[PDB]
Amino acid sequence: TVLPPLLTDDMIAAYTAALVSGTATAGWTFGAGAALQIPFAMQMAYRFNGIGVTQNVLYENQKQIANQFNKAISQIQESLTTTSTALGKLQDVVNQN
Amino acid sequence: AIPTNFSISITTEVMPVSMAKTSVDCNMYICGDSTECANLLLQYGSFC
Amino acid sequence: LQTYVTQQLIRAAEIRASANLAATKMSECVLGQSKRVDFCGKGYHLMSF
Amino acid sequence: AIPTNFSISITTEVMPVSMAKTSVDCNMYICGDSTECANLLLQYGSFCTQLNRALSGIAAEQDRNTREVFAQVKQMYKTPTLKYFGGFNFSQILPDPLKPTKRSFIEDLLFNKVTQYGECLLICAQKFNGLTVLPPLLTDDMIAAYTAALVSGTATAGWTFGAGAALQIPFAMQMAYRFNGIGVTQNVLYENQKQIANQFNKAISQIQESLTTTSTALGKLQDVVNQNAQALNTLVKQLSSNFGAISSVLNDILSRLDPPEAEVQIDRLITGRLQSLQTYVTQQLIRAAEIRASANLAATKMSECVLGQSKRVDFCGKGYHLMSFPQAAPHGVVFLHVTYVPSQERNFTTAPAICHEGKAYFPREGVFVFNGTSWFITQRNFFSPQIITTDNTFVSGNCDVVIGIINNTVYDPLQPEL
Amino acid sequence: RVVPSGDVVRFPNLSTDLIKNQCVNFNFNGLTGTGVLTPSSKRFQPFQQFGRDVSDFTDSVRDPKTSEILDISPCAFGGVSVITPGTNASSEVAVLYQDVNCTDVSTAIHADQLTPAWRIYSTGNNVFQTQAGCLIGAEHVDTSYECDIPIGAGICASYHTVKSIVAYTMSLGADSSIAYSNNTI
Ligand SMILES: *[C@@H]1O[C@H](CO)[C@@H](O[C@@H]2O[C@H](CO)[C@@H](O[C@@H]3O[C@H](CO)[C@@H](O)[C@H](O[C@H]4O[C@H](CO)[C@@H](O)[C@H](O)[C@@H]4O)[C@@H]3O)[C@H](O)[C@H]2NC(C)=O)[C@H](O)[C@H]1NC(C)=O
Ligand SMILES: *[C@@H]1O[C@H](CO)[C@@H](O[C@@H]2O[C@H](CO)[C@@H](O[C@@H]3O[C@H](CO)[C@@H](O)[C@H](O[C@H]4O[C@H](CO)[C@@H](O)[C@H](O)[C@@H]4O)[C@@H]3O)[C@H](O)[C@H]2NC(C)=O)[C@H](O)[C@H]1NC(C)=O
Ligand SMILES: *[C@@H]1O[C@H](CO)[C@@H](O[C@@H]2O[C@H](CO)[C@@H](O[C@@H]3O[C@H](CO[C@H]4O[C@H](CO)[C@@H](O)[C@H](O)[C@@H]4O)[C@@H](O)[C@H](O)[C@@H]3O)[C@H](O)[C@H]2NC(C)=O)[C@H](O)[C@H]1NC(C)=O
Ligand SMILES: *[C@@H]1O[C@H](CO)[C@@H](O[C@@H]2O[C@H](CO)[C@@H](O[C@@H]3O[C@H](CO)[C@@H](O)[C@H](O)[C@@H]3O)[C@H](O)[C@H]2NC(C)=O)[C@H](O)[C@H]1NC(C)=O
Ligand SMILES: *[C@@H]1O[C@H](CO)[C@@H](O[C@@H]2O[C@H](CO)[C@@H](O[C@@H]3O[C@H](CO)[C@@H](O)[C@H](O)[C@@H]3O)[C@H](O)[C@H]2NC(C)=O)[C@H](O)[C@H]1NC(C)=O
Ligand SMILES: *[C@@H]1O[C@H](CO)[C@@H](O[C@@H]2O[C@H](CO)[C@@H](O[C@@H]3O[C@H](CO)[C@@H](O)[C@H](O)[C@@H]3O)[C@H](O)[C@H]2NC(C)=O)[C@H](O)[C@H]1NC(C)=O
Ligand SMILES: *[C@@H]1O[C@H](CO)[C@@H](O[C@@H]2O[C@H](CO)[C@@H](O[C@@H]3O[C@H](CO)[C@@H](O)[C@H](O)[C@@H]3O)[C@H](O)[C@H]2NC(C)=O)[C@H](O)[C@H]1NC(C)=O
Ligand SMILES: *[C@@H]1O[C@H](CO)[C@@H](O[C@@H]2O[C@H](CO)[C@@H](O)[C@H](O)[C@H]2NC(C)=O)[C@H](O)[C@H]1NC(C)=O
Ligand SMILES: *[C@@H]1O[C@H](CO)[C@@H](O)[C@H](O)[C@H]1NC(C)=O
Ligand SMILES: *[C@@H]1O[C@H](CO)[C@@H](O)[C@H](O)[C@H]1NC(C)=O
Repeated sequence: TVLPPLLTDDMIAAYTAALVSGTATAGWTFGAGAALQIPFAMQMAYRFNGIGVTQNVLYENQKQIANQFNKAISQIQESLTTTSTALGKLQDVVNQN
Repeated sequence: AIPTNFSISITTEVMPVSMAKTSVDCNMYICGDSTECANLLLQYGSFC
Repeated sequence: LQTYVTQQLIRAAEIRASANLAATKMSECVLGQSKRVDFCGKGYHLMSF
Repeated sequence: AIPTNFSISITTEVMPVSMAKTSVDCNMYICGDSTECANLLLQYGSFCTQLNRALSGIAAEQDRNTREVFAQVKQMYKTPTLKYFGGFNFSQILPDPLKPTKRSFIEDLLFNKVTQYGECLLICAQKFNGLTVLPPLLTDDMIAAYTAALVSGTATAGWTFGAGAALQIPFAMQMAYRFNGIGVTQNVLYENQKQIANQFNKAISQIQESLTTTSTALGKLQDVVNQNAQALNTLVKQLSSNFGAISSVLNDILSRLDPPEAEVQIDRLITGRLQSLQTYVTQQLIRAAEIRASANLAATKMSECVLGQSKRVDFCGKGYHLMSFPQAAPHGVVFLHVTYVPSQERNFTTAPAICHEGKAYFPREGVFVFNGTSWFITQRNFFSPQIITTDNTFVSGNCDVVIGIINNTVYDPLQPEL
Repeated sequence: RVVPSGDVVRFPNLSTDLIKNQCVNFNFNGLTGTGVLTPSSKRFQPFQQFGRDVSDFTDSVRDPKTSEILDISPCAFGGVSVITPGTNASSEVAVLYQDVNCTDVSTAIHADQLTPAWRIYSTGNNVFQTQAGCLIGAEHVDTSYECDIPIGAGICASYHTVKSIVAYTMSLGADSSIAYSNNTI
């Protein structure tokens, strides 16, 4: 027989939706300690001088970046829409046991 | 060489986490409604 | 049945090493900007989900 | 939201490093003073050869694990006399030369909260079933010697203490770099020195009184002894398995019935135990692979957290890592993650951009908030409002491009020369 | 292992005498086996006759003949490891007798009840007792070095010039010392 797991997928989604929602607010003390609040662009700007880019490149090209952001997501969305070809690993573990 | 423009990729990664846990009964596997199956496995400790 | 259990047991411990990598990739890759190369995907990492 | 104040915590971590090594004789397990057992054993190959060397091979790799954790330094640094450096009281962490047991007071808790088979104790003794525990190579005071040596040399150099031959530095100055590592100006250490030393030395005793009375934080160690004793007890339990033969007594079958009858009966019995011994070997073998994989994580944490500040969050415990400390224990180690945790958040209104005379002024680092009166600059780790000049803010491009620009000015020191 | 030399057979009122501290092939009343005999101190009852381990092994006995408490022990056994500095270096070896009393091994070797034995072998008067067992064929110096050939309990074996095979306690490393101050760097 198969025992059911301890958690449901919805409870896993409850952690998943919270952290993604909590990603857009604090970032680093978000997990290191108590949460904080920052605008998303300022949080984005820390990534640039994090890798060594001045904050103007974000702040100037903000429309191009955001359009590169959302449009590539839909390209990722249609990438995992037509045919699978990627999640064979989770198919493998079901095939093994 | 110094780059001028850029591109924002979205790289994915898929990781397995949880193997499906199982369980099994002995007498519904080795015995199958028998008595002398259960009556004679007493020389084998408690394997189940 | 006996060789089933041991052969079930090895792949049990096999994915537990893989879950540790996921536990590393949940915290270190998402909750902060990583700096190590080709971890968190290719290219210079900004943000994970 | 910006935190204003902080706390300093000492988070604990316990990782096992080594499994108790075993060995099993064949004839004192399967034969039991029976000559005909050995006479029948010769038709089963020299299985005892690989049955010895498999368990001996994993016995050798146990001692491979321990020196992969500890045997890293080259100079046994001496225990310093003073145990109180800049308000920080290490005296219960180093071992006491006044009462020589070569253990800390913290370690003496650990050799108590954790508190058949052949074993030697100095008198050796062995049981009937031909199985015993070999003692480990590195004895505990020797391990405690490496334990005391590294923590002592930790409070003196750190980096060259991890880069080979160590150096000498004042301990408060080495603290201030770690604040500078996470983006805190070093005065903040210097201007809060007694409060930090209070928060340090209280938090040890708060931890010290925590683990003293209750337990089960150490549960990751005692299970290891609890699981393999059950594995040993498993093999010992199997002796009463008759395997379809007459009984689990060889001497009755030697005495009651004929040898042509017995040498299919004890043959059925010998193949019972021999197959049973293989199952113990394999589970013992695969478990040794897991703890060794866990040991490689432990050896990685020894060099990436103790011998140097790390930066990966939620590694070395939660919070911003400051400094690590090892503690010896049976079959494992205990780490002490002295970490930084901020506090006292407030609300402030941002300023991404500053419009002064049609130009775009962006900070070299930090951000800009309105405290209520004017605009100031501070770092993200700590609320330190400062003055807005060209010393911390470059110019690039004109005004009126970006979103959220503020009409304010910039101080320049060129002005009072007139 | 050690050859069982001796036989004790007793019955209450054929009978033999009481051998102690020797691996004998005892036979009490419905109790057989080999082992080493020695007196016990276990608190019996008037109906107790023989004790057991928590395992399936009888460990103590009450005399059928004279009603005296004796505890039985297994005879002697264990493994053998061979120490060598290399055939290129020299040609002499030493052995470890694993987890066994060096008081008894020295006894059994002079009476020659050890299996297996060899043609050309002697003691060499270097019997040291480690925690890991009995070492024969190496001299105990009191110096310290790095661990070439580990045996156990911090004791390691090596081959220095004195040339012979020596056993000692490990050198943990050089005992350096460095000052502390609040100005010095
Ligand atoms: C670095 O690369 C980026 C790529 O994202 C680039 O940003 C692009 O700049 C060009 C400048 O011409 C933009 O192109 C135009 O943008 C307008 C805005 O609405 C569009 O409407 C235009 O569409 C016309 O042309 C299309 C292609 O022929 C037609 O399909 C369409 O029907 C219209 O006729 C035109 O595309 C472009 O939009 C941006 N990219 C994004 C994502 O906004 C950037 O300039 C590069 N950097 C440098 C220094 O060159
Ligand atoms: C650094 O920290 C250490 C602690 O880690 C600290 O040393 C402690 O000092 C106190 C006293 O100065 C010690 O307390 C005494 O210890 C002895 C033996 O351990 C006990 O017998 C004493 O009990 C008597 O006093 C009690 C209190 O009145 C009575 O209730 C009792 O009935 C007894 O009469 C007393 O507990 C303590 O043991 C040490 N700890 C250690 C680990 O040595 C040190 O002072 C600190 N130094 C600095 C510079 O910060
Ligand atoms: C936002 O930042 C503002 C920065 O100016 C804050 O205003 C300052 O608040 C501090 C409070 O610590 C005041 O500092 C004190 O001032 C007194 C009096 O100074 C006056 O007197 C001296 C001597 O006669 C004179 O020389 C000066 O010119 C002053 O006129 C000092 O004696 C104290 O030592 C102490 O420094 C500042 O005065 C005050 N500045 C202004 C311009 O008001 C403000 O509080 C911040 N707001 C928030 C919500 O954080
Ligand atoms: C090997 O077996 C022998 C027994 O034949 C053990 O020798 C015994 O060793 C103990 C101490 O280790 C001796 O006990 C001492 O006795 C004196 C007086 O008898 C007493 O004053 C002391 O306080 C202590 O109790 C004992 O006498 C001695 N017996 C003999 C016959 O030598 C030896 O320890 C065993 N070694 C191992 C490694 O097992
Ligand atoms: C940052 O946070 C620390 C931690 O809370 C603050 O230090 C603590 O401040 C409180 C009061 O604000 C002090 O409590 C007082 O203690 C004295 C002596 O016991 C007592 O007489 C008073 O009645 C009161 O209980 C506490 O001692 C102090 N702790 C230390 C280690 O100094 C600190 O004030 C905060 N600083 C800022 C700038 O926010
Ligand atoms: C922050 O300060 C800047 C400059 O001090 C302000 O921008 C100014 O906005 C006024 C709109 O009232 C512009 O005035 C216009 O000028 C043209 C020039 O011929 C005139 O024809 C129009 O009738 C109108 O008066 C002015 O050019 C502009 N200056 C700059 C340098 O951009 C800005 O409004 C201030 N921010 C806020 C929130 O008020
Ligand atoms: C089974 O029978 C034997 C005799 O066949 C008993 O052995 C006898 O044991 C007693 C007490 O242990 C011995 O008595 C002693 O004798 C000496 C000298 O005669 C005397 O001075 C003492 O005061 C003491 O009474 C007796 O000699 C001994 N006989 C032999 C032949 O050894 C044995 O006790 C019987 N079993 C049981 C459980 O009673
Ligand atoms: C730097 O100073 C330290 C101490 O201030 C020196 O350490 C001592 O060196 C002398 C020999 O130079 C030794 O005899 C002492 O035992 C050392 N002190 C301790 C506590 O061990 C160090 O040698 C100096 N180094 C240089 C290059 O000047
Ligand atoms: C900050 O503002 C939020 C609402 O925007 C409020 O709920 C919170 O209590 C405030 N906290 C501080 C420290 O001002
Ligand atoms: C033995 O060691 C010597 C040096 O002591 C070396 O020259 C020689 O090549 C070695 N020979 C073998 C067979 O190992």
